[PDB]
Amino acid sequence: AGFIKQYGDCLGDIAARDLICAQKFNGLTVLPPLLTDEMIAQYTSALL
Amino acid sequence: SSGWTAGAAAYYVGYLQPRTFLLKYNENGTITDAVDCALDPLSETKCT
Amino acid sequence: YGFQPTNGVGYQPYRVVVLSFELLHAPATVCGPKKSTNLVKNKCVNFNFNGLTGTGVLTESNKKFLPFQQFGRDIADTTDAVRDPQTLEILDITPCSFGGVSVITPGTNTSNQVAVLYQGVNCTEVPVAIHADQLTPTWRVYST
Amino acid sequence: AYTNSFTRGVYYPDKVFRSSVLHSTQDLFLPFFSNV
Amino acid sequence: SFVIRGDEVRQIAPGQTGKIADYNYKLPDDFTGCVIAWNSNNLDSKVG
Amino acid sequence: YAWNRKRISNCVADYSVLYNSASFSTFKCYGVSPTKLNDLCFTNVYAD
Amino acid sequence: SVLNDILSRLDPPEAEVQIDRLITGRLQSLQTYVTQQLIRAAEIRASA
Repeated sequence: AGFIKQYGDCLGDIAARDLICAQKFNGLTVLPPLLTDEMIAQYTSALL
Repeated sequence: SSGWTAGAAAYYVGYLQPRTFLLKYNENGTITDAVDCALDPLSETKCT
Repeated sequence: YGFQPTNGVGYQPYRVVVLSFELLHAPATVCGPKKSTNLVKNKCVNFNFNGLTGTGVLTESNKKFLPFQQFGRDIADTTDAVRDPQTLEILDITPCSFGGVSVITPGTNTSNQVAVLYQGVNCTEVPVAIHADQLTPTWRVYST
Repeated sequence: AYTNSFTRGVYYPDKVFRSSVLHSTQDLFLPFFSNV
Repeated sequence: SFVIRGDEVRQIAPGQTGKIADYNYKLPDDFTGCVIAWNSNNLDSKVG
Repeated sequence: YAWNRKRISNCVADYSVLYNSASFSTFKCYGVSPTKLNDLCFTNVYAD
Repeated sequence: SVLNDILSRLDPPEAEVQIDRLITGRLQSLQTYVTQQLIRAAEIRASA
């Protein structure tokens, strides 16, 4: 994907200033998942 | 066209037509490749 | 036509000049007057380059623009970057910091106290968006 | 006498910079594999 | 009520812009009413 | 039928003087308000 | 297609009409997107 991939690039930039990606550019933000990927593993490990 | 003539040379001429193209911009903004959309059914697929 | 000198109500010549406005790939040749201001970097500001207006943070960029190319665009078909009309310098435009605001509160029956969540923003900016510097000290406590 | 003008004749459609993107446009170009 | 000129009458209306419409009198976009105009040449047009 | 075309470019434009002229009976713009015109910058302006 | 352009381009009385076109359309697009998501989300939740 064009936009989504572009968004990921946004996360990459340390140097850029005033870079709040949530904004993409037009109000489209991505909320993070409640259960973090690390956490998801623990469930599965437990489930395992 | 009398008298002496210049050394061997060849030049070509072709005609432009309104066609659609998909241009590939590299990281630099350099156009590496392209697809003639109308050229063939395979090329049309690339277009969509 | 003829346009009888004195006679025409409808009959008189209306010299009509029509201005057609064309914008192209190219840089603007005809532009509005006076106001080349000092460019400021790394700060949320409103900007107008050759009529292109928007808000964002202007930072020096490392894009390899070709000498002909005036400016670039993102996938969005929105201005990714511009080069100053005054100085041949390349600037990437990143829109100024913003994000959702959510209030984390316990039940109102329980208490009035609250905690505010600023979505996807570094803590540094909270004073910036707010313009905490302007506000009264009562407000400032919240900033940081 | 004709020769195969395989791919040539592509040029930047506009003055606008773009990077790492596949963009489609319509202009007058040399159709691929046309006789020259 | 006004003294406006004949060609001007068009301007007393919602969207318009013009000399009177800008500086002299401004009807709102939302205007709810009527504009009644009748030329009174007799009342106020003296020689000179 | 013969209508003349003139090309205008490479300058700065003061259109407000044109707008603030009593001299023009009709000054209608489709797309620009006559005011705020000073804010625009264009590649080529053609006058007929 | 640009809001800032329209704002810079037209006075409010006229601009309101043009912007309105975008709002009805854009909102409708957004409306379209949401409906798709709800349906799609249902499919995923069905899978969940």
